[PDB]
Amino acid sequence: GEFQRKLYKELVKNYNPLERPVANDSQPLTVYFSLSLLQIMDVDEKNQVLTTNIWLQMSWTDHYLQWNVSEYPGVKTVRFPDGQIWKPDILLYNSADERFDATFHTNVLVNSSGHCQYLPPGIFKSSCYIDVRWFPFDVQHCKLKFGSWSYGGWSLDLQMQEADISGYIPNGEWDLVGIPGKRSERFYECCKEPYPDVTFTVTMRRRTLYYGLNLLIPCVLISALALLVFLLPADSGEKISLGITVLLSLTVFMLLVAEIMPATSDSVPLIAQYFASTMIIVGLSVVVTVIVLQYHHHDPDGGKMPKWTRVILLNWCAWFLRMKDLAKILEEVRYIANRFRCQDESEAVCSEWKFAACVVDRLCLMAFSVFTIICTIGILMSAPNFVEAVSKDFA
Amino acid sequence: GEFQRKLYKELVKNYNPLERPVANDSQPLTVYFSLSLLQIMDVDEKNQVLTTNIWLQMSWTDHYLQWNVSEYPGVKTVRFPDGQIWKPDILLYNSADERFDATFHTNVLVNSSGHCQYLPPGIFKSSCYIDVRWFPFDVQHCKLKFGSWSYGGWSLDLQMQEADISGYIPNGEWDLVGIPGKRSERFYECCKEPYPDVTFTVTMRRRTLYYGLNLLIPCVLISALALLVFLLPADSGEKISLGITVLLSLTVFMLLVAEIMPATSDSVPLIAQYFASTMIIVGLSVVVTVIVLQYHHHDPDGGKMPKWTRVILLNWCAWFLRMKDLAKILEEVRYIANRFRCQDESEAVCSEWKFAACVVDRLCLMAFSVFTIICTIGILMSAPNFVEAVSKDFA
Amino acid sequence: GEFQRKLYKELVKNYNPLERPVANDSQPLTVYFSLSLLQIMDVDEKNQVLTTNIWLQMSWTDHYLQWNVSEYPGVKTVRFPDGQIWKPDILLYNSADERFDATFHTNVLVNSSGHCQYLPPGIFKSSCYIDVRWFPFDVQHCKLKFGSWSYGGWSLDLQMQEADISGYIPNGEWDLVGIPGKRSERFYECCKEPYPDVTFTVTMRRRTLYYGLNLLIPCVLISALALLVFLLPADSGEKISLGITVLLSLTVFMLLVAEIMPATSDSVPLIAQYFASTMIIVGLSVVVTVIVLQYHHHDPDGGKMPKWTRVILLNWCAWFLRMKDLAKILEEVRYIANRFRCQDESEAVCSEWKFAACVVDRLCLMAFSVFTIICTIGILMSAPNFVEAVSKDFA
Amino acid sequence: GEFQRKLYKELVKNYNPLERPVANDSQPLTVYFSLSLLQIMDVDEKNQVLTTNIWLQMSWTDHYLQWNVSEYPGVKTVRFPDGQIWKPDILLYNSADERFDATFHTNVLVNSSGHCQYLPPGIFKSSCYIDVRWFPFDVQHCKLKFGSWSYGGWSLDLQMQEADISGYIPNGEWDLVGIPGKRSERFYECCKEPYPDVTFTVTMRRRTLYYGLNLLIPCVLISALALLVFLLPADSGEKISLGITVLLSLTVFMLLVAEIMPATSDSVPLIAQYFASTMIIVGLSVVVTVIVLQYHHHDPDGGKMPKWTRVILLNWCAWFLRMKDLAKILEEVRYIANRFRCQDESEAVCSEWKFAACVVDRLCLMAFSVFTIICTIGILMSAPNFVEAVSKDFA
Amino acid sequence: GEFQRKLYKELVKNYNPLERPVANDSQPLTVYFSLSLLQIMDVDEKNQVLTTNIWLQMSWTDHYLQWNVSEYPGVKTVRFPDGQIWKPDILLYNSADERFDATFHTNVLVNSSGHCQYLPPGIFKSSCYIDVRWFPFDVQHCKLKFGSWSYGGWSLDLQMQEADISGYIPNGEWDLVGIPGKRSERFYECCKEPYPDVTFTVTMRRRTLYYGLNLLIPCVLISALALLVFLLPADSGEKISLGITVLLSLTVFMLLVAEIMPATSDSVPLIAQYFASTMIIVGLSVVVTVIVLQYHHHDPDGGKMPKWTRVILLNWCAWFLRMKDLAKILEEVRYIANRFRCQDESEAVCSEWKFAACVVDRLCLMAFSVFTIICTIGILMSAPNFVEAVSKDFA
Ligand SMILES: *[C@@H]1O[C@H](CO)[C@@H](O[C@@H]2O[C@H](CO)[C@@H](O)[C@H](O)[C@H]2NC(C)=O)[C@H](O)[C@H]1NC(C)=O
Ligand SMILES: *[C@@H]1O[C@H](CO)[C@@H](O[C@@H]2O[C@H](CO)[C@@H](O)[C@H](O)[C@H]2NC(C)=O)[C@H](O)[C@H]1NC(C)=O
Ligand SMILES: *[C@@H]1O[C@H](CO)[C@@H](O)[C@H](O)[C@H]1NC(C)=O
Repeated sequence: GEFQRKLYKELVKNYNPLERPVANDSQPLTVYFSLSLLQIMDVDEKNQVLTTNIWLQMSWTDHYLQWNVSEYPGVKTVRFPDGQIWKPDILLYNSADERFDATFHTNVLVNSSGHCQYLPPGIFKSSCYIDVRWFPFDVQHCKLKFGSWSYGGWSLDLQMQEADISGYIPNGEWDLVGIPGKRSERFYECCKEPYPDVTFTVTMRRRTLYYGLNLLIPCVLISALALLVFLLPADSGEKISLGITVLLSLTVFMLLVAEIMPATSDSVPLIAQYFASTMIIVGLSVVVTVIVLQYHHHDPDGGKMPKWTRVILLNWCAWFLRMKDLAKILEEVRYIANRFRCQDESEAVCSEWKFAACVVDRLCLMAFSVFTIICTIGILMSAPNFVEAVSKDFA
Repeated sequence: GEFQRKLYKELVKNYNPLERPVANDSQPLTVYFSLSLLQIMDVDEKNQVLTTNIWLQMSWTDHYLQWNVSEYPGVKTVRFPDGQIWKPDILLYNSADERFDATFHTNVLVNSSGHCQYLPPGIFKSSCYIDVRWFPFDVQHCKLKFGSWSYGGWSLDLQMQEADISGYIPNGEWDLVGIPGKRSERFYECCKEPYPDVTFTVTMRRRTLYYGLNLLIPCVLISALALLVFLLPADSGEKISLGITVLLSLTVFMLLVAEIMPATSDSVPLIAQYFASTMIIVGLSVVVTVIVLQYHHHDPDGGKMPKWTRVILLNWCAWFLRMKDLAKILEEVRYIANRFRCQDESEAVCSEWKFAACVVDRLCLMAFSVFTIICTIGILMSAPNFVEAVSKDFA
Repeated sequence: GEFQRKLYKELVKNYNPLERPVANDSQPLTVYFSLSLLQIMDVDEKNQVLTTNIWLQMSWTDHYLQWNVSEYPGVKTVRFPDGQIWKPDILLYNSADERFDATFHTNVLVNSSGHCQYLPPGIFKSSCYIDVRWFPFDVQHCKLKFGSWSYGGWSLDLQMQEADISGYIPNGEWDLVGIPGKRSERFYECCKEPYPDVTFTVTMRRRTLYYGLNLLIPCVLISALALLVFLLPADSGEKISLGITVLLSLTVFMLLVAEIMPATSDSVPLIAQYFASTMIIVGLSVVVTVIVLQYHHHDPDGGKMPKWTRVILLNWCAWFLRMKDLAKILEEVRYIANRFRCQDESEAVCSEWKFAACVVDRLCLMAFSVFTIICTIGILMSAPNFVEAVSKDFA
Repeated sequence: GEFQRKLYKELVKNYNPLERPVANDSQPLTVYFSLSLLQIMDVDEKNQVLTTNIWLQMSWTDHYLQWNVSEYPGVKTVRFPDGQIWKPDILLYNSADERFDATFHTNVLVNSSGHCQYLPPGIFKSSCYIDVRWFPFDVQHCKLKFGSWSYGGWSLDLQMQEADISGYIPNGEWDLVGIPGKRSERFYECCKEPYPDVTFTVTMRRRTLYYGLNLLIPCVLISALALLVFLLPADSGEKISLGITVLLSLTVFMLLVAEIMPATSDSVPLIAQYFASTMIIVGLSVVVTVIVLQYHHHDPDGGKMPKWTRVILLNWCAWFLRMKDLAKILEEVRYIANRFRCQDESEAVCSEWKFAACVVDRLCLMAFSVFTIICTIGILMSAPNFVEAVSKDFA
Repeated sequence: GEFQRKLYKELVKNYNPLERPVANDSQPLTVYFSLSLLQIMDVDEKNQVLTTNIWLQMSWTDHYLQWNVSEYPGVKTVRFPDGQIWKPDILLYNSADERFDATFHTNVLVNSSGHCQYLPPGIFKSSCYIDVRWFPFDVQHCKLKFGSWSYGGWSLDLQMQEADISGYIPNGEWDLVGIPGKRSERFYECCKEPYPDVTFTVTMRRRTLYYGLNLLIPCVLISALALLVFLLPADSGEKISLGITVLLSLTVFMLLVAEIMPATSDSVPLIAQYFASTMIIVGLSVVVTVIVLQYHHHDPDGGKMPKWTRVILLNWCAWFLRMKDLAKILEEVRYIANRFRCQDESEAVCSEWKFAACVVDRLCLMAFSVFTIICTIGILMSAPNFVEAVSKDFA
């Protein structure tokens, strides 16, 4: 138009984009700063970073960009691109990014009274420490610290406004708890002036539905599958063909677990020690079934059945469980009969040994069950906010 | 040439690329906006993004770029690069991109009446929520929301035109259903002026041919392979050498399944619960086998054959199935005969127990089949648009 | 030098890099366009793109860049950087690239008569549809479509020249067949002027040596390894310990196959159905060997040997195969003799059943071999250009 | 303001950003250089690089940027962007980076006396040699070498200041030991002037908690699980059903080990030879078992029991271990008796052979245990700072 | 300073950065070119590229940048940034890079006589053909071809200088052999003037320590572990439980081999055919075992022991190996005796068949050993520079 052309020609005359737009040079310039969170992109525990989508919001006042609306009855606001007017240098301090800015400087909008507003959108990669002591049941607090790079507290004083969580697009893996802000001042013992900054604390909680279905339940159908070796009669020629195949079927289960657990060496995750306990129990279940077949396959005429074995394994532990010419012909037939009687005696001795083996089997069955139940309950229930997680997530 | 040189010199004289090219400054500038979809590149459920190839199209009118064709009889159109003439600032709102623009501003073509046309091509990464409750049979709706960053409804009013699906280059994994557009206005209670925007809704459907061939059929040849353990006589020493090898051969099958299923914890996918049901059925098929070999390997002189076991397992359930000197020599020979008779009696008792075991085997065979059939049919048929998917994809 | 300094000062005087360098403004400017292919980098079937290394070549004539060599006896050619003289705006149309250009604008060389030559090198990512119906034996045709963005046919008319395949650096995975070009004109019913474009069609063929050695022969040593279960006597207690281990040894073979096959759901690849046939045959080989051990382990006094079973399995199918006081002592000894005779009769019945089982085993052996041979030959030989591929690749 | 506007207009008048801001051109310009480490991002042994987060700090003095505060009572400091004033050209020498700079040049702050301070933040990818001879127990020293690209020692002399490790954000995988600095001068035999440079040496130590729990303990529960094959009686038909399944269950354990061990061919890592020893011991445990069942399954009438075998295996090694008409009837019965006696003699011979086999089994059991214990202790304890690592990490 | 300010103001007066800085325009400008290799980053055989770290070095003379040191007694050298003075346009020809330059143009240093030096550092991605016929024992020659883009031999003649291998930082995977250079001229039949270029040939050798320890030895302990099946008596019910588990334990070994071997289809690597031979031998070892148990489990009264089988398998091949009223009572007892004699005859026939089986077992054992030894030695020793590789690498 005819009027905005001359307005734009007049506004930028004798304008310096390097000076602070204040009328006295001794008074601070109040800048209002706010943030808007759009979505949480990633939380990386390897490099300890947090990738989020954020729109900043900055507002201030300019003194050399004022005009009278009556003289220009067609224009009420103007817009200036990057590098033509003064803008605050507020930027993220952590900024664990390659280019360190990720801001995409957009246009700046100015009213007829000089009130300037500037909001750039971006994807921010902050650096926060991640604690993974309780890997599945985890709650994290990360920080975003904003401030001016080269302005003091008597030139550019930051002010804080509440964030905006409208339109959050929930992640589906991390449950956002909150994001409060706080403004702080840091004095230095050379200047006696403040250096304000504004920090926002994102607090979030991990969802434990995928891990409780794809990791836990699979490994409780295998830990309890080993115990069947204590209910299988030893007469069948397959007692380690089942005991050693459950261990191999679970060793291949750790190939899809190692792609989930973290690689940090600071602490031992809860799921790691749970899986270690399952490993140890399944491995130790195979040791016992070798001390049972030694009892079952004992030589009839190569042992003595020690008295202690007969008392412990047949009287005490078996009552708790509630188990319970003519002369030559005569000589030849007598020989055959004696042979048969000797075989019968050997069979009786073998039967005693087999009963001892069965008693051992039931004794070993009765204890591994309580062991695995106690371990499974205690390891999982030791973590805090476990009841909170199972109430919010499953139910 | 001689004429276009002076035309280009004259057009850019006293021209400001910051002002809106209108003749009154109080009338809106109508801008026509349209879109062209070239292909769908990716749909990422981890970060919940959608990558597509799109050519935007913008058209408007300029007032300071008008000339008379009679005075310049050689030129009818002109072209201006980026940064030399005014262009609308319409841009995507979601834009879950690092650089946030992905536009590649090309040249602007101007006719002899000022009608300007500008179409930049690009690859756009929008952010839309993805629901994966029914993972294989899935239908998704995503949105692309375009508007002006810093212009109101009384300065730059958007207008909508239909999209263009010519030359779509079908993806081969997602079946496009449609892409309709809609224009909306959003009033604010400080200005009483509209802020129009234009949104296009891409609706697409997932193709279920790869999943039905590479995932389902493999796991129906293994779920039905376990049932053979109920048709194998127990005399052979292989009843757990087959029962436990099918479970291990399916545990290694979940290594190529975990690379397909999503990792979202918001809901339980249909394929996940189907695979869990298969897991549970195959695991429980091994528990029953141990309770069959206990019947087969029973001690002849260590039990009593309870009456209930004899009635249920041999009378009722067995009829539904339609199973059905001289003195010493004499004494020695009599001893041998009595021994043989005792062995015969023991063999008869063992035979009764083996028949009971066979009856149990057939009873257990008759039920697991209906269990697996019911589960397989019901889980898959519960999803909506299942008939539509199988009609469009397979047939 | 003294002369080229004044030449450069004189050439760029009153020069506009925005106008078309023609002497009448009504005559077209002929631009000669050609291409040079350096190597094929990648062919991605997921996003359906083709990445290649290409040097374009453009030539035209300029009217304002002419000088007399006699006046400047030291200079014959000049060079201008990007942004100082007019260049054609020919670019790839498909250009499924993030930055959409990938051109690296180099210097422009000008002779003493204005003849300008300009060749930029780059890596181009085109978008072409990939058909994978016959995955190993595959032939692909992709297109590269070049043209001017904003110039008609009466201002900048494209001309075509043959490509240059010298220095091709063969890929080692794709065998290049050819690359012919074609020029086309597209009229529009608003202007009645042509809009020429130039398209080059790269035709290539896949090499099938890696797949035929690392995927096929592996799975013919396992498909034929299962059949040995039909040559193993049933007396040994290992018949399912071999049948079920070949299936598990091939289920783990699909872990290194799933990383090669494509994920497209448009059609079923040939190798996919070949592997499915191998899976089905190996799985069905285990069903039969359970109906053989049922015949071998039959109870002597629990069946009747149906007449049909005796005729089919022992007369017809067995001839095709070419298989083929004193009283008490007397009473006791007579009892023992009768016992022995009964045992002999039972053994004879068992022997008959075992012979029936062996006949079944040979009958089942004779058919699976022809099944697998027919499937293996027919599935592979059904693809076209199979003889061409095996002649060019292996021999 | 009114005053800083004229100050900025006056400072940049007749200013050249190419000249060194010194007052005599023959005196050196002292530049103070310091570094601040924020966190360690990665240590890559494949390409031998180290990625860290670092803020440099540079300070110097300018002569043309001095003003009087009394004349401008409102301003005390000024700020200049990149490309408007002179800055030192100190950069990292190693800089194994694509863009080689990674600096993000920020603003430069100037006091009222010309003292300039400039600190750019960035992510630096240095190139240092990594020694992995002792892979788990590893200590690394990497270098960062800074200096001026094109300034001598008589123009820009570097000065060193101590680093700053405040706010380190510990990595959780590498334990930082220290980072001392050193300044050096390098004369050349053409100029006789120094060329100073400043080098910082980051010394760090690897944490060995993850490797000692997820790699070692798993493989000590499998190496010791094979030895059970020497405590399992040979009467049960499972002795290579356990010996060969432990080897297969640990062959699948090397799939999750190969993703951790380095691929360098310069030296043999300690964990590699430890795993090789476990491979060899477990594989050799199966060879012995075959030489035990040959003794157990010896033919009664097909051998002689050599004298050496009887002395070594039954006298010496068995005492260390502390093992320990009427005529025809008469003829027929005598025949039966003789048959029985022959069978008894054969059984006695078989019993002798089985005892020899058991002695061999115990002899082989007693040695593999000490072998594996010695190997496990010696291989791990040979590395230096092993006690230091286990004291700092585990306890 | 006062003097360098006026020197900088005077040098750039009337200076054109587009002209060649020569004093006659008819004489060539000699440019000295050299290279410095810092480290080898990668050698990729998929896309056939080579990534290295290189500092170029260029030197020439300028005519308009000369001054008298007496008039400016404080300055001896000057520095100019990119884009202010003339620089040669030498660049890499292959340059299989996205941006095609990777140069990072630094400052240019000029002495008081005009002698200019310019050395940019960078990471270069060249394109060279990689031959992988002998994958472990491999020697590669790649080329780097430098030259001027648009200057002839009568304007800018290249000169060559030796490279600099000081500070090489050895890779640890590729052993550098050398890097010699060569300068060449290429005439064209339109101009009759040379077009010189400079090429450096990097020759390197692969280190074979990782492959010889992590791939070969693992697959030698498994190839020789199968042969134990020929030393295991058939009485034990484990002869296929060991033969088929070694094949499955080696099928899972190809999962960590497929991540190492190349995917090129141009030629078959040596390691590929070695692994194929191991596969074939291990698979064929199981076929023979089935033909041994057919001999051992032969029916006593279902065969005839063909004469050829008795001569070959028991006379010739067994000598090479050095194997070696009263009437009824009488009738009943006679019946029992006859039964016993028949059983004895059947047992004798079975014993003959078992001896034949043992002879077959030893005959098969004696040949597979020489087969595997010959294959293993011949395949590895066929490659050239094998002795050189094992001498430099292992010893
Ligand atoms: C401008 O700021 C600089 C900051 O370095 C001041 O230099 C330091 O000033 C303090 C104050 O006395 C001294 O203790 C230090 O020794 C100074 N540093 C050096 C390297 O000398 C400088 O004095 C300030 N100038 C004015 C006029 O305030
Ligand atoms: C400016 O520096 C250049 C650096 O190359 C000097 O050129 C070399 O000078 C040495 C000193 O005598 C000679 O030995 C070399 O032969 C020169 N190089 C060449 C390629 O000729 C140059 O002399 C210096 N000029 C002044 C005035 O000091
Ligand atoms: C600027 O502020 C100071 C106090 O902060 C005041 O003394 C001075 O008068 C102000 N400037 C003007 C021009 O009034």
